[PDB]
Amino acid sequence: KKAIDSRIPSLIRNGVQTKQRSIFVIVGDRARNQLPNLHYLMMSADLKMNKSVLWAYKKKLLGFTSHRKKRENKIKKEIKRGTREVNEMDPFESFISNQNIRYVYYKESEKILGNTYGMCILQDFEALTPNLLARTIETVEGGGIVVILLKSMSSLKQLYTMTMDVHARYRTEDVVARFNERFILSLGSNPNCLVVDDELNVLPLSGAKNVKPLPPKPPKQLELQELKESLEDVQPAGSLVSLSKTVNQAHAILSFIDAISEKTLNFTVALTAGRGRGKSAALGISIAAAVSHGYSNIFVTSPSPENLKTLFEFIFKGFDALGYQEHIDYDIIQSTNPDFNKAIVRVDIKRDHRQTIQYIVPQDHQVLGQAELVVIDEAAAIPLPIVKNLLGPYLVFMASTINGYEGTGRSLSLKLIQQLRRQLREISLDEPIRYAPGDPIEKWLNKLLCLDVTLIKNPRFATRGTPHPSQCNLFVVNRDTLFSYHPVSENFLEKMMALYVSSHYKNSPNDLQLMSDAPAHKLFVLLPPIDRIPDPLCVIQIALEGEISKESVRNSLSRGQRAGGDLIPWLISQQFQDEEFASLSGARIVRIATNPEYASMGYGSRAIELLRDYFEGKFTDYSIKRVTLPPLLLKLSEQPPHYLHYLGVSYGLTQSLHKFWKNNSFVPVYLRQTANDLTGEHTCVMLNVLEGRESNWLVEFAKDFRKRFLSLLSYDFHKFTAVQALSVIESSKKAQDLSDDEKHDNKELTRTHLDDIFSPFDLKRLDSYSNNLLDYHVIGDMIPMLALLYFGDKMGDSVKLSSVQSAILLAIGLQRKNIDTIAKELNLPSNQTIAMFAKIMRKMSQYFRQLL
Amino acid sequence: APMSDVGGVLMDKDAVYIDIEGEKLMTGLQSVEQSIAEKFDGVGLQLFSNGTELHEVA
RNA sequence: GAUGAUUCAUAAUAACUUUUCGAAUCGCAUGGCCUUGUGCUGGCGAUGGUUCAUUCAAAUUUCUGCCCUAUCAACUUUCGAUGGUAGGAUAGUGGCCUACCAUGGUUUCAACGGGUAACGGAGAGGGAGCCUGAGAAACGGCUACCACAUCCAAGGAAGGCAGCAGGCAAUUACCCAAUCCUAAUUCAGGGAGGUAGUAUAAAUAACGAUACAGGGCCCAUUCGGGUCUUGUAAUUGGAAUGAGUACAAUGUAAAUACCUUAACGAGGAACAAUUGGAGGGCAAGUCUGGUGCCAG
RNA sequence: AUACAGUGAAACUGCGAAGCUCAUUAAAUCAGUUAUCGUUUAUUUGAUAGUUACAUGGUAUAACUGUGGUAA
Ligand SMILES: [Mg+2]
Ligand SMILES: [Mg+2]
Ligand SMILES: [Mg+2]
Ligand SMILES: [Mg+2]
Repeated sequence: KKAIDSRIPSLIRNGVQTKQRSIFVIVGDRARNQLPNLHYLMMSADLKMNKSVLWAYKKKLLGFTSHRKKRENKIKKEIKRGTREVNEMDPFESFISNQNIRYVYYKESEKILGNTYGMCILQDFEALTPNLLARTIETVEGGGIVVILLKSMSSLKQLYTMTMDVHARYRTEDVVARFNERFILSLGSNPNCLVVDDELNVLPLSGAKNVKPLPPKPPKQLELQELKESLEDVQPAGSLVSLSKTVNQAHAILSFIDAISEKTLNFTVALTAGRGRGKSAALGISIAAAVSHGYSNIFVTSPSPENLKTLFEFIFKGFDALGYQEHIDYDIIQSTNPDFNKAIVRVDIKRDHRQTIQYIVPQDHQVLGQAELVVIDEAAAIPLPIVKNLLGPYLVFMASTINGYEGTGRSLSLKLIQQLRRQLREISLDEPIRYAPGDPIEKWLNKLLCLDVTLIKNPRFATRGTPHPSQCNLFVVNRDTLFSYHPVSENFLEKMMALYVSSHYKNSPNDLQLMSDAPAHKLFVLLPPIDRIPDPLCVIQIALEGEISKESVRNSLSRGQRAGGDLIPWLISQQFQDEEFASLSGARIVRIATNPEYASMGYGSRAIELLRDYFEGKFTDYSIKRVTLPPLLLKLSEQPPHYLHYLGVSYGLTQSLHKFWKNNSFVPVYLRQTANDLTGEHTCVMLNVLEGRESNWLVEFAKDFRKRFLSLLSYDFHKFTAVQALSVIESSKKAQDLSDDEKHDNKELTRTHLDDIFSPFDLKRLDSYSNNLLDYHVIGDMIPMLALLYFGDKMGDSVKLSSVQSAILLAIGLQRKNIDTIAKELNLPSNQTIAMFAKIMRKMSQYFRQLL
Repeated sequence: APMSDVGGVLMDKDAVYIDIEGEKLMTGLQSVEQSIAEKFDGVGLQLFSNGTELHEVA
């Protein structure tokens, strides 16, 4: 018997008393043997703890198997062999055999999202990713334990170097793994984190150095308990409110019940909450409340019915609280579609009068004419135009998660709310339901992953005024110092992430690991002019793709695992099959972020212009010591650029973004036919060739894309507005203007080609329409061919049209939209469009007669 | 069995009694004196190549 | 040639065949010759192989063989009942099965049916199908169907325990030695098999010496009568041995056990068997009814 | 032991794997007996085949080496 350090038990006991989580880091080969002991201490402190345990690993379990029969056979053979006594089981096997352990791969971390577990084990330290770390820790209840096993020799060596001297970084013989290095330092700050060896000796490096046992034993429960008795008589409110776990949750349910009571169909209720605060539980209870109240047609809409499983589960728990019985008062209908995995689609209720709860796909807004209540769960993941259509003359409940799953940027929610300013009711859920508010682990987790980052308005700019874009200068950011966890770097990393999260539409937690560890990636910042921590105005992230990356790829394949992928080099490869462009080294702008409030001041355009100059060379070792830190920001001159041929972008096609890139001399080369499910936007790739580099290949690519765009307008781009399609054509034609050469030129239609395209009778039919001796419907045949020739430029300078007319011809010929549909888009009377349409065709007839 | 020793862990009063190149690195870790938090205090960071070392945020 | 009997044995001719077989094997030994080449020629076994016979078996088959029965007189052709021809199948005979043909067969001498101290043939969760071998419709395996039930990361996987043995509670441990059996076999194995485990004859005592006392016993309602070595609630001596405490050998595959056998092992022989019955007697004692001192 | 030669895991070949529990049945079970000129028969026992070769092929793989999937 060895006396364990009093720090280890005091931490577990303190966490249980305060319902706060605790992190233990076990270093050593025998680390697994200590887990049974930590579990016993957790239970002995309080018997109300959840006994389930979560075990997360990458590929292999540490020296055992989770199949009961296989372990028993090995034990039986060993007993028969005489190696082991008949009834002897050392603690580790007893821990696995008896306890309820859920073994989960890192890849399938989405399975554990709903569940809650008493203790969490992360087997592999190296393979840790931000998503696997946020998903798992959120499933540990108050007073639970999170255990990380740093068993690898290299991980220990990293721990050794980092503790003795912070600035030094242990770097082995291209992935830098800065996130894991930055991760280790964050533990030292955590007050509830202990780092221990396999012999249960507390290594002093941990933050929980001075933990003392708290004296023996909250306001939130008092403000929650009292509310429950006061409503116990008032059915159905009393039974439903009893299910609430936190004061904020109960207020949300009461607010939902209030909206249900008003019976007015022009109100919207917006519920915003962090993940795990109980948004779905509140919504499911309210749906049960509306059922008992009397609502008949209740609708639920979400990106997929599978996500609604938690919501449906709490609806039944609300039904149970209301005394409804399955197969008597209500019936459950599951999906027959294999894709939805038997997800619940519709619940029909037969009490008092027939009431129906049903799942609808968001696109099917036409059926909402008779809807009394639609619950929009995870409205962040639905495209905004579709959400706009779903806002009909009926009661609406909207649930949006902030920084949960992929979710959406906080500003997009603000862009949603400002639109509502339809009467708007706003509700927010702040208190977590699995642990005490203000848990150090959660605050630790948010700081490490930068989830809770909020953009802050700078009063200093207001006093000094917005800097003119010419004054601003672009500065390179040194990644090593940025992820060194120095307080200045953390604040600067805090500010950079704010611009990141705010602007763009979806951001996964893995993006932080991608930025820190990937070698090809570089970071650029458009700081205000120097004259305090500098606060960025525009941040650009670049990814070097092309021939430069081949050396890294060859090394990765030598390791046995290809790393990452070259999107633009590959994308262009399949579309055009150009061998040269693969060998051409280039850079891809992964993401450009600007302050939304300083939008339209040209900071984004200024940053790109300086970026283009830097790689052109117009401005012409800081690695951390490998077993005092380098400057955080590097001027462009201080670092030599790589040799590049082009700059590439990849984004979902939108008018604002397309106009922004179009103004920066980018040329579209590809536009994906299948719209992205999350956004409904089509992925577009544009390229820009730098001066002093061959540009012929871009022009050929642009011309090929323009033809493909024209033919493909009918298939999947019919939804685009006529102006949008015209603009995309115009940007591609700008690539032709880039080439002063005349080697490639458009060809004027011959007499012979005209004869083959149109028979002599068709020309007579066209002429009659110009003379008004003929109807429109009969000439529907020639419009698409005329549009192809016009935007193919075969007519040449003889025929030209205005922007509005070009949109009209593009719509009928290529979009295949009806005339009346065009009238709405262009805000023109239908009679006027036909008159302009005739004017176009008379010009058409004059040219053909001139050709004849 | 709370009072008794189950597995290898025995609890009496408020103290628990448990039965139980890497070694050189481990014992080195066990003997470190300064905390990680304190070590940052002495370290100053340069924002720019020739700029002053900034220690703490204002 | 053989048998009682044969188209039986055996031989020959003409062909046939998804034409079979007629040592491309192994161990030990290195002899006899000469034409010296490692030239020729070789001894003892094993494992193989065609046919016949023998043996171990198996399958059909002839005839005989103790219940009451008519208040069981008709039964069989009831998807062959009785027989012939031909064919299918079997290892073969054969209604064993199929096509055609005849309308038969059992029985009052008991057919058929019923009852029975006729323990005086079946399957391995339930039916169906199939596979190996000389021998099986296999306590082996496989497929589908029908139920039971287990693990799981819920994508699948596997089972015959739906068993066995108990109660209304320890079936375990040691062996192939002894008798037998299987195998590439003297030697391997066998929960075949074997070994152990958990109403009856004895003892609790036998034999002496001394001292001190005069009463002891039997019958009889009655009164009384009859007879003599008796009593100790006394002291004392030396011998005998069993339960136990146990050294050995014998025993046995080993071991327990049995038999035999050194040393120790008794006076309260405290080395301390009981069960039942019939009578007493005692207090500065307690209670109850009275006609003192009594009665219960 | 300059083909190996003792012993020998694994694997391919060869041989052999053939007490219980329920039901019940009058010479259809069973005992004795006949025949197989009407049959199969591993094994044992005795007989029995004169009708490139100084040794052919992988048309061949296990055991074995090594790379992996899976909760198994
Ligand atoms: Mg016949
Ligand atoms: Mg005496
Ligand atoms: Mg006795
Ligand atoms: Mg023979």
